[PDB]
Amino acid sequence: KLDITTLTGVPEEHIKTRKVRIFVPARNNMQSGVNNTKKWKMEFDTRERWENPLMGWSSTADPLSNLVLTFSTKEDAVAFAEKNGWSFDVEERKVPKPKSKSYGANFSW
Amino acid sequence: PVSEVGSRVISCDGGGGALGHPRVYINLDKETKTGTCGYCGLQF
Amino acid sequence: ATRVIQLLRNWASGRDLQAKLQLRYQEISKRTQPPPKLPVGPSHKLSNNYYCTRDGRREAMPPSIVMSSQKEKKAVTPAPPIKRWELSKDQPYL
Amino acid sequence: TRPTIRPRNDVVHKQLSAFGQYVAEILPKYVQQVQVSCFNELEIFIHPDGVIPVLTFLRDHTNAQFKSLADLTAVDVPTRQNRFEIVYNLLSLRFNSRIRVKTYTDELTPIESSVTVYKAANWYEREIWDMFGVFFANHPDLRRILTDYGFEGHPFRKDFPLSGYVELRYDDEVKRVVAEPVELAQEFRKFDLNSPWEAFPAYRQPPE
Amino acid sequence: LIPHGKGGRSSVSGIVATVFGATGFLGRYVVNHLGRMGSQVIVPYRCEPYDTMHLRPMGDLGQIIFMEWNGKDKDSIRKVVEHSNVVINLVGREWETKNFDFEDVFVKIPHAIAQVSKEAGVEKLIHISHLNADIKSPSRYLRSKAVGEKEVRAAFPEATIIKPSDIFGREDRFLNYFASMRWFGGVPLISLGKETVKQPVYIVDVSKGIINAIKDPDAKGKTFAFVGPNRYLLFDLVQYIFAVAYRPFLPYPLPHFAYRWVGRLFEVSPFEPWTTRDKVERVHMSDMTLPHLPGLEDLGIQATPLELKAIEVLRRHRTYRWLTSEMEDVKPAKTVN
Amino acid sequence: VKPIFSRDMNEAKRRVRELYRAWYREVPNTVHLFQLDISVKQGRDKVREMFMKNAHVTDPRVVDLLVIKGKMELEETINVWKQRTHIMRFFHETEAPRPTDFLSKFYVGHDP
Amino acid sequence: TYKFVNMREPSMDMKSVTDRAAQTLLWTELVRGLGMTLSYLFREPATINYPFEKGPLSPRFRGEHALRRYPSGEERCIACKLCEAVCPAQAITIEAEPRADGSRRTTRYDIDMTKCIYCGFCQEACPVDAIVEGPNFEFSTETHEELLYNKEKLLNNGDKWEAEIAANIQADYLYR
Amino acid sequence: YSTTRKKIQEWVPPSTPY
Ligand SMILES: CCCCCCCCCCCCCCCCC[C@@H](O)O[C@H](CO[C@H](O)CCCCCCCCCCCCCCC)COP(=O)(O)OCC[N+](C)(C)C
Ligand SMILES: NC(=O)C1=CN([C@@H]2O[C@H](COP(=O)(O)OP(=O)(O)OC[C@H]3O[C@@H](n4cnc5c(N)ncnc54)[C@H](OP(=O)(O)O)[C@@H]3O)[C@@H](O)[C@H]2O)C=CC1
Ligand code: SF4
Ligand code: SF4
Repeated sequence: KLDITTLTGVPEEHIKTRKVRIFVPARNNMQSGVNNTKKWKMEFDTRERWENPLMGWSSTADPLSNLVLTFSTKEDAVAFAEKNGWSFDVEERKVPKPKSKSYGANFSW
Repeated sequence: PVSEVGSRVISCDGGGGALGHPRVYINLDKETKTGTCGYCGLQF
Repeated sequence: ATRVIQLLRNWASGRDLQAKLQLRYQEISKRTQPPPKLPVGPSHKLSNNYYCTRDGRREAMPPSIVMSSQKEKKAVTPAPPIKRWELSKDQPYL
Repeated sequence: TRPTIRPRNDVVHKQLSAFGQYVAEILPKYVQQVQVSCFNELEIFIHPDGVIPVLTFLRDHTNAQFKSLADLTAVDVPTRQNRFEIVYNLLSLRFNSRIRVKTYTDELTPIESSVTVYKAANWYEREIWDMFGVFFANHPDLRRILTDYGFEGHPFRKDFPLSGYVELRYDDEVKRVVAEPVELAQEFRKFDLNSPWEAFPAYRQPPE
Repeated sequence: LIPHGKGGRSSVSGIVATVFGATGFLGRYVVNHLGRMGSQVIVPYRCEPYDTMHLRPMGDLGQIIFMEWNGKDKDSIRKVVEHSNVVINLVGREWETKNFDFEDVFVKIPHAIAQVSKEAGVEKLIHISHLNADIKSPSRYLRSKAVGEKEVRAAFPEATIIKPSDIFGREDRFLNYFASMRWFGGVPLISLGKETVKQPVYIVDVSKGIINAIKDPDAKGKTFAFVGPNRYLLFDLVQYIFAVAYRPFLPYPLPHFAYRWVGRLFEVSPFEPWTTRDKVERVHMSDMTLPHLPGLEDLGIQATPLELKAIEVLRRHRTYRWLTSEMEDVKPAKTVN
Repeated sequence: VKPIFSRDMNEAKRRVRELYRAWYREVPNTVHLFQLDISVKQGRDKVREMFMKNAHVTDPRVVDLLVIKGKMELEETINVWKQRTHIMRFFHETEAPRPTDFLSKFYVGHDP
Repeated sequence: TYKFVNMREPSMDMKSVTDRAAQTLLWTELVRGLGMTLSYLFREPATINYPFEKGPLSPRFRGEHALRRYPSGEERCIACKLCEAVCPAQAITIEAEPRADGSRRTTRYDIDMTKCIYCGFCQEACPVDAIVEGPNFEFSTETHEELLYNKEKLLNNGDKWEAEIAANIQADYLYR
Repeated sequence: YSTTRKKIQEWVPPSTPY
């Protein structure tokens, strides 16, 4: 349980009251592509983001919303967050089931 | 502003040869037509 | 810009500035210019091009590898030694 | 296939190859592999404990008179059993050519400093120390540079927000500039440019 | 507007506080505690842009908004109230300027502020007056401020009213003043000792208290009054002043009339006189000790003792020989109460 | 496996105690030289607190690494590196109060 | 190739020796340099008389931004929004919504010179050549809030300068 | 100034009783 919380300068709030959310990203469905789908990544949970009183900009408080990290294996990811002492929500890889296809089955009768 | 005549399909570019909007083909005559950004409609 | 001064000036200089007067540009390139027309480019031929050939980034290849220790005989240099340079020829010293 | 693509000389690839073999045989207590990047850049690996002995010989003649570190880069990668991945460029003069040894390191294991072997590496030890967690043993003086004073968390940790966790601002009631959590306006809009369809059949790992 | 996000420099809050005459000691601090909240402010200048300039950092881009105005024109004050959710009165003056006769400053202006606060439907109005504003023959400020106090109370009755019990800070016109009385030579005491007594509140405490008062739903028409935790004797107090300023200390006993001869002598200067007969009456009259009125602790804030904070306030008066010293060396002054 | 410094706990705890001695004794000099107007006690207490902040760390090497990162700071204050701002920074004095009570937080903001 | 700066060494010949000694005692090169600055006193001063005169620039020069119209009087911008997508400072922010006519348009195109680095990527990026890095280079201002241009501001800049900008682009586009 | 109008346009309770 190689906790390194003291070593990172990260404020306690954000090793505590928020959670990582490991998953392999879903294909954008508008796309037919598959490339970006693979490889684990380690998105954090969203927090508040209001609006700038002037100009209407999306001013934001949380230190680390945009952070995201690729991986080659899930176990490595979980262990990774464990090294950081991170709360986590591991999710299954959800590869599509192989499917039968036949141009001639369209012409049964 | 007034729509250009057509019969039927015809170019638009916004009138700026390599200065206007990139070339497109509006496709109407008697019907009101288009368009890209150029309002150059072809109602006629 | 007067002979009464320019002579004294050049003599004070020991360089005779009047031949250059580089500290101002009295009459350089005219600003308005004729239209460029400008060069076409090597691959613009329509008759024969194939990106499968012209491509460079697809020629990228995984690094050649040796040993992979993870998974007589003679001595040799990384490269032949470079020669000592010739000394400047025309102006050997400064 | 000429005007655009680079010619890539075979010759250099040969000499670097053979020389890689050459060192591979001379001292194989530690050279994990001597891969040659195809655009003529040799680069042997090193067991992290083995840093000093290799580099030492790397200055020492046989042909490896590769004096002067060009740099001491510290690539990071969140995966791997040990994340941080140190790299040493080197240059030999008389045979004008460059090589690039490199290792790996735990977040916590103290690899030794290499200042004595390449001479001009004193600044780098401090750099990587303050841009990373990694520690170099037998280094006369690691300390912060390229930061504020306190600041704490190493940047370049591949995680760790670019906007950091802090900000200074001057405050009249106390008449002093002071730290305070980022409160950032506009927010770093984060595009996801990365796109489907692998472009590179020539690489692409096995699906496994 | 509904407040959003963690309180912070970027944080919104509903407050669109309007502060008048903030160019002075109060409320530069009050604007700052608004600013750490990120709450918008509309501080309007009478004077010149230049003195106001340091107000600028306190905000966050569009927050702070200077506006030109005059206290005399009715609509001029209609300007800066015109969208204010709350309007706050911090205006005060020790030495009576000519063109602003000493009365209107404490009468007319708070008046127009109060009734315009009515017409604009201003959500809250708030106003300051010295604890001794309760009518007394000495000093026209206590009385004129009593008049505008009672007036705004008569005009904007639901307004809470500040009654601060002497605030001490680095930018103070008070503590620095008696610190600077050294320059003449001695320190003019009408008769030393218990001739008069005072209690002080940290400036920071007053500011935090005011904004907390907007933070308090209960702070409606209540007349808040601020007093520091400790009680002191003017003689021992000044004794502590030169105990921290390290300057030589000469008590200067004085028949009461002559000091006023002095004030009349020093009102003469066209600029801003060091002393004035009004200030002369600010001198010798002690603060009343009444606590039953709503006040600082009722806000839940606890006062910061003066004893640890005078040092920073007066170090600039120190001679180089003593310019670096721990405050603790000076010895905490005894408390009469 | 190569240890950084001390083998096993306790050997490292003495290090940290030494460090406390150094910090504690140095503190009045810090308040003096820097003209800090913090109560001379307060810095000491705050030191003790910062020492309580990691008062549950239990790994072998991590603690000695902690005293490495602990040396540099006294190293800086002794060399007059850092400044009044930089050393006053620890007290977070400008921050708006943030109660940890559920309901208190609950009224204030959307929270986590 | 390699050349020796210095390395050349003085002669010990007595004429030369007396020359160097006389040089030291009588400061020849000193008075030489002094004579040199005397010589630069007599050259005509290089200063331009700004404001009244202004320095040379180029058709390609980059400055204040300004969205600009069709000759028809219609605005050019069509919210392909990639100006947002290519600016390294990401100064730009865009929020398109449909026209009642149904044409694509911005609602609040905006930009802030506070973050813009005047690199001219936007100038390159626009397919309809809407936003343009205008020739104007002076608009220093009192207050930070003014820097953060709104859409309307850009249009007004496009109105102020349009003959000028169209002149530059006319003089320049062939090189693009 | 702020541009592009509003957001949520939240509904409010009716004037009529019950
Ligand atoms: C009957 C016989 C009687 C006597 C006849 C012989 C006369 C004796 C020789 C006359 C010599 C007097 C000259 C004054 C002393 C000169 C020494 C001085 O130059 O010291 C040098 C230092 O030089 C001086 O510091 C020069 C700096 C002075 C800067 C001002 C420039 C003056 C501009 C000329 C103004 C002339 C106006 C008056 C003219 C009439 C140090 O020498 P060194 O360390 O070995 O190396 C540096 C050599 N330098 C000279 C090339 C620099
Ligand atoms: N310890 C203390 O000082 C205490 C003060 N108070 C009261 O609280 C208030 C705050 O005190 P403080 O801020 O120190 O006093 P200041 O003089 O520092 O603040 C008053 C500010 O208001 C401006 N002002 C007010 N009216 C006018 C006008 N008609 N024309 C032009 N300018 C005007 C003044 O001049 P300008 O803005 O033009 O420069 C000044 O900037 C005071 O009114 C005081 O009576 C109460 C208890 C204790
Ligand atoms: S390119 Fe110019 S026009 Fe097309 S969207 Fe970006 S800004 Fe609007
Ligand atoms: S100016 Fe240069 S940087 Fe600023 S937006 Fe247009 S292109 Fe991007």
